[PDB]
Amino acid sequence: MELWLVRHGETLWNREGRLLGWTDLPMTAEGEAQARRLKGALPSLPAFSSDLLRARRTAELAGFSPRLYPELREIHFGALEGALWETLDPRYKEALLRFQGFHPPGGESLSAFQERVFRFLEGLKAPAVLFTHGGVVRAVLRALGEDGLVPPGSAVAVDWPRRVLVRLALD
Ligand SMILES: [Cl-]
Ligand SMILES: [Cl-]
Ligand SMILES: [Cl-]
Repeated sequence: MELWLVRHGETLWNREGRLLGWTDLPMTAEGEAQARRLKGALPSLPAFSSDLLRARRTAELAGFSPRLYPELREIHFGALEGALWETLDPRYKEALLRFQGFHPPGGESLSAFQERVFRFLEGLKAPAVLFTHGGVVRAVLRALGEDGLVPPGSAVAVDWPRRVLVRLALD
């Protein structure tokens, strides 16, 4: 089934290289600009969005009025929230690079995160635009056997759960 996934515009922690999960940070001005650029580029489909500020504000600026769902949130990094990528212990770095066996103290395991996400996608009964986070888009792209890193404010359309349709980036 056709689905459009949107990664929210950038926040400060993106340029700072800090893990951003359930920490509810706002986007930067550039993030807001990235969200506006999406207007007129996404299809007119029912919209759903993470309840975190940066996501639904991206939804708003993109010209949508999405229903909110916590299930579309980024992974909960637990004690690793706000942690600089550079300083992460090898085990966490590798876990995130290889996207496997990630168990952050006080947070969500990558396994639990994927089940939440894939379970939400399975519940969808019709094509829709999903305003979410980098880790969610990444989970979906990798599961479809592809590189999961896309630019903030960019989008991807897939035919879940068979293949990737298009990657839309607006410079
Ligand atoms: Cl379809
Ligand atoms: Cl895991
Ligand atoms: Cl299938």
